[PDB]
Amino acid sequence: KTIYIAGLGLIGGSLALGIKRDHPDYEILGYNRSDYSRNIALERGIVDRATGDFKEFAPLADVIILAVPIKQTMAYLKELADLDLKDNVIITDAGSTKREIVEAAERYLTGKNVQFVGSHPMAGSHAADVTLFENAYYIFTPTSLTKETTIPELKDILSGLKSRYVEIDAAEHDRVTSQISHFPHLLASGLMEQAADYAQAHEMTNHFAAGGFRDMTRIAESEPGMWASILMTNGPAVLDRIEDFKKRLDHVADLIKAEDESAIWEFFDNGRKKRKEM
Amino acid sequence: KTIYIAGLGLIGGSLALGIKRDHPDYEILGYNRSDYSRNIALERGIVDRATGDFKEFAPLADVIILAVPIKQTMAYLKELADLDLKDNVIITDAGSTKREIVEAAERYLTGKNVQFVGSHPMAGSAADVTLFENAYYIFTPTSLTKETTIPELKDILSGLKSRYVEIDAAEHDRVTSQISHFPHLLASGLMEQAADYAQAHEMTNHFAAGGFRDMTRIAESEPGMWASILMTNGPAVLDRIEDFKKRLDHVADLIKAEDESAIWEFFDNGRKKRKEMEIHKKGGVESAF
Repeated sequence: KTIYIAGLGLIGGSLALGIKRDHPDYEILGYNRSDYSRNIALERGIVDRATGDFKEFAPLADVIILAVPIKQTMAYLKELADLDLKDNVIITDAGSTKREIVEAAERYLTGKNVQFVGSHPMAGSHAADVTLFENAYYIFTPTSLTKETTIPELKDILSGLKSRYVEIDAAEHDRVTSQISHFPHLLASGLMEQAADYAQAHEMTNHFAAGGFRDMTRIAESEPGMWASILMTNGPAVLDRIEDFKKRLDHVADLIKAEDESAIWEFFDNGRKKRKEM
Repeated sequence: KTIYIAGLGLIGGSLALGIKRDHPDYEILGYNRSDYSRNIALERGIVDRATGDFKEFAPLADVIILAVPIKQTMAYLKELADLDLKDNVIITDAGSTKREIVEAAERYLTGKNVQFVGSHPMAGSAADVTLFENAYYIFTPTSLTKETTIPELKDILSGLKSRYVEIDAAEHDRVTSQISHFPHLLASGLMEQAADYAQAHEMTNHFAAGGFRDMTRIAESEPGMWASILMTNGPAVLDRIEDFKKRLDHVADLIKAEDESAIWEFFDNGRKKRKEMEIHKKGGVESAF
């Protein structure tokens, strides 16, 4: 079997190793525009054959995994629709958002005898390391282009990831990830943005900050590009969390203005319980 | 010296040990309205003589440290105004908010003959002489703060191994609100939001990962303390709320505008700042729970 992985970055590289783990007879083809990193993946043998010309290996792959930024993923989906691929080949994504990518794939590959399903492999705590996806969720999002045999096949191909499979509607995935990941990042960056500006007029901001602030802002220190692209392709859900969050803030603001201490007390107590309720 | 600590909690307890640490000759008098913990403070050696009546040991103290809740702290400042205290006695608290406590102290104790200064000892890293190590012990000078007040305390509290710093009570609240009080409100608000959201989206609890947990951990702290903190630091927290709301609206504008580059800027600014302010090597606790 031949697998074409477009990406070879952190995600694409780890997916590569993870697949070889218990499938050392598969031919792994990779694509990467940067020469430098493409050659590294060739020494370390992350992939067998590589190219800087996406369409070069597309036609000879039984399964295609797009592991590049969301924007590039949809571009390649459309671009894949015009090449002559293998009959009924399996193609997947790797994006943090699902909805839009799935629509793009249905719009361009519908009518072309291909197999497609959405994919979101949630990484770990973090150069590929086959360990990256262990015990984390590998999420499948069914698409009109998903054939009843598509997912079972990938589950076998990806067994080396030691990941935990789950399937969910694309739209729901976006709503859920918005609530516990995308909106959270937005708040982190926002808090930091806030505290830094404030440090300018209140210089001790830089000195009194402690563990709470540190934990409230770490994810703010993460690759910008990817998070900008995520907010772009999941704006509706994130906008709804923003509007909902503002109301919650006004509610607490009201309570303070109303000097209602028992209410604020209940406010935090409910937070502590729910935090433990898991 | 006769040192009197009103609370026997984590803070009052640890303040007891840390003080005795470099002053084994000091007499530590304690108060706590709970017969039980008081007796754990004795067998354990923490203090040397305890009581359940605040007004008992007050008169024979050379320094009074109030380690009870914020409102309870102001009630005592008022009660101490009528007690007969050792002439020139030194009094402080340990509240996480400072402005109102100071106005309380000045309102009641002015004219009397005592020295008062605000205190806010932050935690580091039951009763731990280790709590405040290399953590900021904040002093907020008051009109009743005598030129000898802070130095005397600096010496007495030498055993805490803290980092003394002085600041206006109002600046303290503004700053603690920005790096703790509001951040705590955000963590509780987010937990609440996601919790209500899980009701209609079951995967919410499962997909939640490290990021979310770091963001909502502190929402697990003592409600009473935080309800009271927000109550005595309302002006600062409200302003953060208003400022934050505008920031959220901006980003929401950028999203509606499909301005991916401006959004890149937002997230890049955020990373850049946490990096430059070296927040990663920060640590400890602004409010010893």
